[PDB]
Amino acid sequence: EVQLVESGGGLVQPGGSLRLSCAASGFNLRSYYMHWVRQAPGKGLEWVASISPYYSYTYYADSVKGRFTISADTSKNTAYLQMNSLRAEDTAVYYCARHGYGAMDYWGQGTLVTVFNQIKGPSVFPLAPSSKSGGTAALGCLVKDYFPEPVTVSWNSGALTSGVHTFPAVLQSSGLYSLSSVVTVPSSSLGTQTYICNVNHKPSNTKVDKKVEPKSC
Amino acid sequence: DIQMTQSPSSLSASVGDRVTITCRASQSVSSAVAWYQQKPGKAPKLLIYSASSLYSGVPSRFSGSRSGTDFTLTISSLQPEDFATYYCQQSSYSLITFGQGTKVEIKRTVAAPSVFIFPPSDEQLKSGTASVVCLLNNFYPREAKVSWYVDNALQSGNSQESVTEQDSKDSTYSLSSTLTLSKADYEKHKVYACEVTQGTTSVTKSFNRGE
Amino acid sequence: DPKFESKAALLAARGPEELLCFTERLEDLVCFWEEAASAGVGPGNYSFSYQLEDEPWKLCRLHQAPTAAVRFWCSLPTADTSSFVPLELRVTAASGAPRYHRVIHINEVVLLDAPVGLVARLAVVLRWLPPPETPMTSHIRYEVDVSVQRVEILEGRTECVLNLRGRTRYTFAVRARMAEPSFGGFWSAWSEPVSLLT
Ligand SMILES: *[C@@H]1O[C@H](CO)[C@@H](O)[C@H](O)[C@H]1NC(C)=O
Ligand SMILES: [Cl-]
Ligand SMILES: [Cl-]
Ligand SMILES: [Cl-]
Ligand SMILES: [Cl-]
Ligand SMILES: [Cl-]
Ligand SMILES: [N+]
Ligand code: NA
Ligand code: NA
Ligand code: NA
Ligand code: NA
Repeated sequence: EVQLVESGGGLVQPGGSLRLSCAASGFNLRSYYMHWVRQAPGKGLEWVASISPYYSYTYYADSVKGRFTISADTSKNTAYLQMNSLRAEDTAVYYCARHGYGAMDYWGQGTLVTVFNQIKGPSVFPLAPSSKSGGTAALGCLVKDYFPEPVTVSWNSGALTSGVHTFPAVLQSSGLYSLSSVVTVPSSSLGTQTYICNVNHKPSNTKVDKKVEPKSC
Repeated sequence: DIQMTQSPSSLSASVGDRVTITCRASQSVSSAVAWYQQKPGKAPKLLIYSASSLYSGVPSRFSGSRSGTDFTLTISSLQPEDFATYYCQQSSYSLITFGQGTKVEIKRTVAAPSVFIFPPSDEQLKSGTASVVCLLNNFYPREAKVSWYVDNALQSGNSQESVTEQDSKDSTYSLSSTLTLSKADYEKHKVYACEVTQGTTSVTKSFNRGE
Repeated sequence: DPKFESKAALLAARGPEELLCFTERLEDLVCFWEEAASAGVGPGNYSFSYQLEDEPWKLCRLHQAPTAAVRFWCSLPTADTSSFVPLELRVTAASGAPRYHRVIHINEVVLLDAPVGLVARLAVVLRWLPPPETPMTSHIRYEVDVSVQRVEILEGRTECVLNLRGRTRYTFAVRARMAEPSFGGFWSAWSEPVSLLT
């Protein structure tokens, strides 16, 4: 019966603004403490803000004080997170959660806020197998220098999935992301079977399809 | 500002093991401590509140305990669905804080990686940078020392690693190590080597630029 | 009630916390605190709110009265005084700044009436009755005082066999408290004493 449904997350620049919504059902939102908690990619949970029942007292993490505003609209049974003065540390999945049993019993599904000042599509380079090799060859695609996250990678349009490893992206010293996607295949198929990595970077509306061939020597 | 120090940051265990996770508060939080379970792609799930009460629907193998500022989550007999990340939380102050989390990973037998080394492609060299990639495929445990040698000179500061989560079939890890050089530096040396060490074994895969 | 006031005075003398709560019969709860008298500060400058389990948070009307300072208190609706559940309490200033924050278990803050009907006789056997109108007497533990010498009594036991001196007047008194582990709380007042010339 109790449900929290979030919305509003998206790509935003610094000097832009965002408003996150958290629509509740199955309970009167004005009667509860409501919390916002965020989780940066690959990291733990960090509490962001709270609003108190009936009086709407607001409490904020130090790092968001003066830039984010939590509020609530009783008519729509919804809580909000208004976000201004955004920064790279603000990129995270933001959850809203209800207070119960001295803790957070019910949680929304999360909505992603991605902060960027530049958008750059990836360069894609082959990680070529050695045709001359054992019976198993590794090959892949290096997906370099894009921003922001994410990039998705499939092989042969999703027909090849067994043996694929697409690594988590790393933040390079340049400030741009980079990842590789690799797959292991039979050495004997290298002369006959085509291997194409399908790289999608929706922030830049860029799609790259790269056939990875054994290196001619 | 209350700190919730969770120990260990990760551990590996088997089905049926007894698992203990610890959370220490930097100051008194009374008993206002909760524990959450989180799985990839999902919201956290409340497991225990007031340090030791089980939330509804949580099976009885999960228990919590408090001694002073010391809080423990215990799973008496780990079950396959219990591998996840666990977080403690104090809500005794208005500034709510969380532990850094403890990932509970699947233990399995040791497994040596298949090691592959990739030179930079010719296309990338045109950009003025060279990325050399070393792949460690399907190994266990996660810890491995990956070192780069260029003409037998140990590299430092110019490589980055990425590692996958445990494979859902064989519980292994795969790892990439990427060495970044300028083109000018890449072209002035010959022998490129990735050396992988686990316990008492080292494996080095190399190539000679050209050839 | 002169009873609540005397029991509150007893608790206020000990603390240790500023925000103090006690139940009398596990179907009730009063929470109070004391502070210095401020000319512009009445109950309107504070909000008392609480949540039981995962129910909607509730507000409690604050009362105030002078003391030997000023005491604020709230009397919880009986419907919200269930045992063995987290009752989370908060006192918040009008600015929103938190003042007090406590989770309590009603079963752990019991302050009983004093034992009654103390009697002693030469075998010195000491007998008494539990506080009147009090359920779960089998869980009440006691302590007797000799006059300075304190003797602990196991729960449910209402008799003490007591070494002494001949030709001596001994004054005895007993007090009661709910016994661990399922219940807890604070010592009652001492009983009415009795004297025996040994
Ligand atoms: C208490 O509230 C009244 C309003 O009812 C206000 O005039 C007064 O200044 C407040 N006292 C303090 C100490 O803030
Ligand atoms: Cl490209
Ligand atoms: Cl081909
Ligand atoms: Cl997997
Ligand atoms: Cl308590
Ligand atoms: Cl009583
Ligand atoms: N407080
Ligand atoms: Na919404
Ligand atoms: Na091929
Ligand atoms: Na190994
Ligand atoms: Na893996």
